Amino acid sequence: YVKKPSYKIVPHFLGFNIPTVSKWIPIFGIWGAAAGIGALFLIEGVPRTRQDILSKIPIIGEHWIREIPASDNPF
Amino acid sequence: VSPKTRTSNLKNGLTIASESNPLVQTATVGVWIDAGSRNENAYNNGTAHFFEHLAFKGTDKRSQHQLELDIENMGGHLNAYTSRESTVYYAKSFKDDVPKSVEILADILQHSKLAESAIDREREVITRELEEVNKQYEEVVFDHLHATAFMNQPLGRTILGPRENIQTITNTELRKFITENYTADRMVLVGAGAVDHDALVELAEKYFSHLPSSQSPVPLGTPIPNFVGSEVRLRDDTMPVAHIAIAVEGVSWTSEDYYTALVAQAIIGNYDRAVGTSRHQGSRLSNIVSENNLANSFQSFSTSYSDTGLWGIYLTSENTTQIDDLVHFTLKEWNRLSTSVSNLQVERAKSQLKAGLLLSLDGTTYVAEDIGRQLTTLGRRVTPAEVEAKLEAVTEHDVRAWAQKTLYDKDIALVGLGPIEGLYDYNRIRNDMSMMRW
Amino acid sequence: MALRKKNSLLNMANSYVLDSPQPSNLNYFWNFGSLLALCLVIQLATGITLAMHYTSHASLAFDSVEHIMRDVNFGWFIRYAHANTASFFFICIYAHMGRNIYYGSYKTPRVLPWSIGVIIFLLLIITAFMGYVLVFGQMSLWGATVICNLVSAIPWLGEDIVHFLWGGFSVGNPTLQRFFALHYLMPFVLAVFALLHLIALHTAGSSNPLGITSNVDKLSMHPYYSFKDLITVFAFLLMFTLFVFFSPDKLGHPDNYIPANPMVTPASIVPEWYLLPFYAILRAIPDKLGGVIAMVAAILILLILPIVDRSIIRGNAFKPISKLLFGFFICNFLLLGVLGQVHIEPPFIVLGQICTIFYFSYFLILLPMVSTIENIFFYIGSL
Amino acid sequence: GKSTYKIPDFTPYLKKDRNTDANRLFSYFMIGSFGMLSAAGAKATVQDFLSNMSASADVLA
Amino acid sequence: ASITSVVKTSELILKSPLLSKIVVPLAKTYVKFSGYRQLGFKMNDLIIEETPNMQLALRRLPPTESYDRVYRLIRATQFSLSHKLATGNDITKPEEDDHYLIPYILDVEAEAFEKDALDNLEVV
Amino acid sequence: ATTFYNVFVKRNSAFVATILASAFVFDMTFETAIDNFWDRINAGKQWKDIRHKY
Ligand code: HEM
Ligand code: HEM
Ligand SMILES: CCCCCCCCCCCCO[C@@H]1O[C@H](CO)[C@@H](O[C@H]2O[C@H](CO)[C@@H](O)[C@H](O)[C@H]2O)[C@H](O)[C@H]1O
Ligand SMILES: CCCCCCCCCCCCO[C@@H]1O[C@H](CO)[C@@H](O[C@H]2O[C@H](CO)[C@@H](O)[C@H](O)[C@H]2O)[C@H](O)[C@H]1O
Repeated sequence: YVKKPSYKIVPHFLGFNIPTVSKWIPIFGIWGAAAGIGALFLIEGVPRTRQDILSKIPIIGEHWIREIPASDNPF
Repeated sequence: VSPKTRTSNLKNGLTIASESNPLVQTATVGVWIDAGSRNENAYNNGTAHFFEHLAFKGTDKRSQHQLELDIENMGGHLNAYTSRESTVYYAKSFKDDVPKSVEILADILQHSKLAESAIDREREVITRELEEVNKQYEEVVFDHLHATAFMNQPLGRTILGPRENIQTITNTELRKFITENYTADRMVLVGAGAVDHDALVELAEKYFSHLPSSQSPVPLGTPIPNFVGSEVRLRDDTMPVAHIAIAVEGVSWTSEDYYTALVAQAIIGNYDRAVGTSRHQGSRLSNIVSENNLANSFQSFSTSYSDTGLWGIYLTSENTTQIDDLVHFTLKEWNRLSTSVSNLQVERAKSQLKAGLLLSLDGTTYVAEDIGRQLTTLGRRVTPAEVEAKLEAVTEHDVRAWAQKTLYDKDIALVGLGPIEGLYDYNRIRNDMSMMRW
Repeated sequence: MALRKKNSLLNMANSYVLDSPQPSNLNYFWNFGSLLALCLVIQLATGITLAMHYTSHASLAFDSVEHIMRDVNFGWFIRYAHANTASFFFICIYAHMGRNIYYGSYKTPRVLPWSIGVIIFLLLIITAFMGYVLVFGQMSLWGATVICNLVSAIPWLGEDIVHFLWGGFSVGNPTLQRFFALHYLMPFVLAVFALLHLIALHTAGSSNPLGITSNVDKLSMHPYYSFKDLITVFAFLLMFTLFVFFSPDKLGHPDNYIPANPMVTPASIVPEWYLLPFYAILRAIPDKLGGVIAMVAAILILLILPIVDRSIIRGNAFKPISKLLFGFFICNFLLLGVLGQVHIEPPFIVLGQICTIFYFSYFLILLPMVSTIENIFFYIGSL
Repeated sequence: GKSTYKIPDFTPYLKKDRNTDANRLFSYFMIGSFGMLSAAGAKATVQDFLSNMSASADVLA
Repeated sequence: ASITSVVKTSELILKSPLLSKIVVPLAKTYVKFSGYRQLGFKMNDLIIEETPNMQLALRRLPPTESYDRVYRLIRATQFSLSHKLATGNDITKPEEDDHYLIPYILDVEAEAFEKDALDNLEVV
Repeated sequence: ATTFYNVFVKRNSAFVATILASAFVFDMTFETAIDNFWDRINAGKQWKDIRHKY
C-alpha cells in the first residue's frame, strides 16, 4: 500500500528549470554559430577582418591576400 | 491482478476468448469481426451499415416480432455497431441466459432473411439518418476529418455511404458482403463477466461450427493510406460553438510507436470547463486555455487503424474572436513535444496512463470490448504486465524523436465547423507546426 | 456619435489630447512632458530655419553662423533660441526623469514607456552633441575629437571605427558634413520615439503623485490639463526670454567663438553642461575602456530600476527613507556635474571616484535594501 | 453538388509523394536558396553603400 | 517583492524578542512620518494593484470593504489635488488601520506559488 | 533526404546557419567567377592588359 505520491520539486526560476534549459543548450550553440557566421560575413570587407582572421584560414585564406601593384596605386 | 483471459479456437478458425468475474451476475457475450466499412468499394459503400439494420429484421426461423419477443424474454439486451475496420454484435444478459443469447447472435449472423420487403423499408430509415447526423457535431467533424485526411481512399469513406448507394443496395450485395467478410478466421466470440470459458466453447461448437472459412486465412488484425494535408471549412454563423479538429497521420495498432504516441497524447490531455477539477490540471495547454477562457473543451486523441492512424485534438469554443489564440497555443504546445519535453512531463504522463489503461475497463461490456478489440487488432490480449513494461520503455528521448518525425513541420488535416471566421487560412495554421526560434 | 469619436483620424487626436482620461490630482511636475514637446517644436522650427542659412562645409561653417548672427533678419534670435533651447531641453528632461524616478513611474505596468524613455534620452544626447559640432569653433572641434576618440577603446576594431565615423584621419570637413545630415535627422527619430513612449503609456494611463489607481476618478485632459499646461508654458517662455534676450551667451563657452584650429588646443576641453555628470563618471575609472563602459552603464542602468525597486508601494510620497535617499542621489548627480568641469587635480580626483561609487550603489545596493526594509516597516508599523 | 463528404476533385494538383522528406526538402531548397541570395545581396548592398562613409579618394590623396 | 515575502520576513522579526524590541518602535515611527494616515488612507490602500494577482485579490473583497476602499481612494485624491490634509474623522486612527486586503492577497499568492512549484514536480 | 532534412533543415537555427554559410561561400565564389568572366569578354582592353608596356 502507497500512502503518498512520490515526487520532488526541481529548482526553478522565472519558469525555467534545468531539464528544460538543458534541451535548449545545443540550440543556443547553433544560433551562436549562425550569429558568428553572419557577423563575420558582414565585416568580411573590412581590411582588418581579412588581415587578422580571414587570410589566416588554411588553404582558403589566400582568397584574401591581394596586393595592388605599386604601378597602379596613386596612394 | 485481474483473472487470465482464456483463449481457444474451433476447427473452422473461430477464436473464443473469455474473462470471468465471479463477483458479477451479468455477462456480455458477443462476436467481434475484423471487417467494416473499409471492406466495401465505392459502389457498395454503406452495405455493412445496411446489414446491421437488417440483422435485427428477422431470420429464417424467428420473424421480426419473434426476435423482439425472444430477446425481451431473455431479459437483457442486444447491441451492435459498425465502424471502418470493426463490426461488433453483442448481448448483455443474466448469468444463466448466456446460452440463449449466443443462440440468438448465431442466428442473426448466419441465417438472416434479408427480405426485399425489409430492404425497401429500411432504405427510408437509413435515408433519414443522412439528415440527422447533421446535429451530432463531433461526428460531423470526425467524418469530414477522415474524408479529407484519406482523400479518395477507403478509410476516407463514411459508414452510412452516399444517398445513391442506399437507394440501390440489393439483398444480393448484402449477402455477398457478409459471405466474403464474416468468415470464421475473422471472427472472435468473446465472453466477459459471469461466463465459463468451457461452456462458451461448447456453445461455439454448437452454433458457430458451420461458419465459412476464408480461402486465404491471414492473421487477425491484418490490413496503403496516403495522408493528404488539407482542410474542410463548414462555416455556419448561426451556430454559437465552433468545433475544430486538427490531426496529423498517427500510428497503427502494431506500430512500435504506439505507446509513444499515447504518452505524447497524455502530455497534452483533455479539458472541459464544466468539470470542476479541469482548472487545476497539470497540462500546459489546459492552463493556458482555462486561464484565458479560450475553449469550452478540448480532447486529444490518437486513433489507430490496421495500417495508419490519426493523432490530434478536437476543440470546442464559444470564444469566436480568439479562435486564432486557441489554435496558436494548441500548436505551440505540440511544438514543445519536439523541442522541450523532458523527463518531467514524460514521467507524469506515464503515471497517469499506467492507471488509465486499467481504469477504462470497469464493466463487463468494457472488458468484452477490450478483449474483442485487442484480439481483432493484435491477434492476442496483451496482459497488464506487458502493457506496464511497454509504457515504462517510453523515454523522453522517444517522445522527442517521435514528435520530430510525426508532428514537427508536418501537414495537418483540419476541419472547422460553426462560427469559424476567426480560424485563419491553411498556411497560417500549418506555420504553427514549427517554431522559428528552434 | 460625435465626429471626434467617429472619424478614425480625429479619434486618435481625441484620445491623446482631449477625451484622454487623466488622474485628477497631477501636480506641476506632470507638466514637463508638455514642456519637452514645446522644446522639441522650438528646436524643429528654429533648427530647420538655421538649416536654410547654414553651410556645412568646414571652410564656410563658422562663417555661416556669423552670417546668421549679423545679416539674416532676426538671425541672432533664431540662433540664440536654438542654442538656449538645447539647454532648456535638458533641464526639462532631467526634471521629467527625476519626476519619473521619485514617483515610481518606471514600475509595472509602465516599464515599457520608461524603457523607450531611456532611449529617447540617449538620442537627445547624440542629437545635441552633433549639433554643437556644427558651429566649428574651438570647442566644437576639440569636443568632437575627444568624444569620438572614446570609440577607439572598442577592442580590435575601435580605431577603424573612429576613422570610419570621421571619414578621414581626424575631425574635418567630412565629419562636419555628416554631422549636419545626422543632426537634421536625429530630431525626427527622437519625435518618433517620443510618440512611441506615449502610445505605450496609454495602456495604463498616467501615474499620479499618490501612486494609487486613478481609475476611480478621472478628468478629461482638456480643458483641465490644457489650461494647467499654459501656466508652465508661460513660465518657461519667461525663462527663455531672460536668456535669449538679456543673457544669450550665459550658458555657452567663449572658446566656441574662436574658429576651430587643429593646432592649438584649448585650455580645458569640457562637454556642454548637460553632459558633465557622465564625463565625471568616465574620468573616475582609470582604464579607457573601463571608463567608456561605466559612462554608458550610467545611462543604461536606468533600465534596471523596475527590478531593483522591491517596494510593494509605487513612488516616494509616503516613504521617508526613500525620500532621503532620493535627495542624496540627486545632489550627488549635481556634484558629479560640477566635478565634470573642474581640472583633473587633487582633491577632486578621489572625490569624483567616491561620487561615482555612490551613483552606482544607489541602483545596486541602496534602493534594493531601503525598499526591502520599508516594505517591512509598513507592514509591522501598521499592525 | 450536395454531399459534403465527397471531397471535390484535387487529382490535377495532388502530388503522390507528398508526405516524403524529399518532397519537403525540395521546397525548403527553394526557400533556402532565396534566403541565401537575399543574404548575399543584403551583405553586398550594405557593404558597398556604407563604404561611402569611409575616406573619399580626395581625402586619401 | 511579493506580499508573501513581506509577511514572512515580518513574522520572523516579530518572533525574535530582541529583534521585535528594536524593530517594532522604528516601524511605528516610520508609519507616523510616512503620513498616509493624514490623507485618510489605510496602509493596504497603497499597495500596487496593477498586477493579475492583485486584481484577483481586489475582486474577492467583500462588497462593503470594496465600496469603502473606493471612497477612501476618491477622498485621498481630492485631498491630494487640493493640497490639503484630512482633519477630524477623516484622519485614519491607528486602530482603524486594518489589513483588510492582506488575507486575500496571501491566498491568491499561495495558489499562484503552489502552481509554480507543482509545474516543476519530478516523479521520483 | 531524411538525413539531410534532419541535420540542416528541421531546426531553424541550423537552417539559418546553413543559409548564411552558403551566402558566404556564394559571395566569395561568385566574385571570383565574375572577375574572370569579365576579364575574358574584355580581353586586351583593360589597363591590366596593357600595363606591361609601361
Ligand atoms: C532635439 C532637437 C535639437 C537639439 C537638442 C539641437 C541642438 C543643437 C545644438 C546644441 C546646436 C549648437 C548650437 C550653438 O551653440 O550654436 C545646434 C546647432 C544647429 N542645429 Fe540643432 N538641435 C536640434 C534640432 C535641430 C533640427 C531639427 C535642425 C534642422 C536642421 C537643426 C539644425 C541645427 C543647425 C543648422 C545648427 C548649426 C547652427 C548653429 O549653431 O546655430 N537642429 N543644435
Ligand atoms: C522628447 C522627450 C520627451 C517628451 C516630449 C516626453 C513627453 C511625455 C509626455 C507628454 C508624457 C505624459 C505627461 C507627463 O507625465 O509629463 C510623458 C510621460 C512619461 N515619460 Fe516622457 N517624454 C520625453 C522623454 C522621456 C524620457 C527621457 C523618459 C524616461 C527616461 C520618459 C519617461 C516617461 C514616463 C515613464 C512617463 C509616464 C510618467 C507618468 O505619467 O507616470 N520620457 N512623457
Ligand atoms: C499627443 C500628440 C497628439 C496626436 C495623437 C498621437 C497620434 C497617434 C495616436 C494613435 C495611436 C493609437 O492610439 C490608440 O487610439 C485609439 C483610438 O484613437 C485609442 O482607443 C481609446 O479611445 C477610443 C475612443 O476615444 C475607445 O474606442 C477605446 O476604448 C480607447 O482605448 C487607444 O487608447 C490609443 O492607444
Ligand atoms: C552591421 C554591418 C557591419 C559593418 C559594415 C561594414 C562597412 C564597410 C565594410 C567594407 C566597406 C569597404 O570594403 C571594401 O568594399 C569594397 C566594395 O564596396 C571592395 O572593393 C572591391 O570592389 C570595388 C567595387 O565594387 C572595387 O572598386 C575594388 O577595387 C574592389 O577591391 C573592397 O574589397 C572591400 O575591402
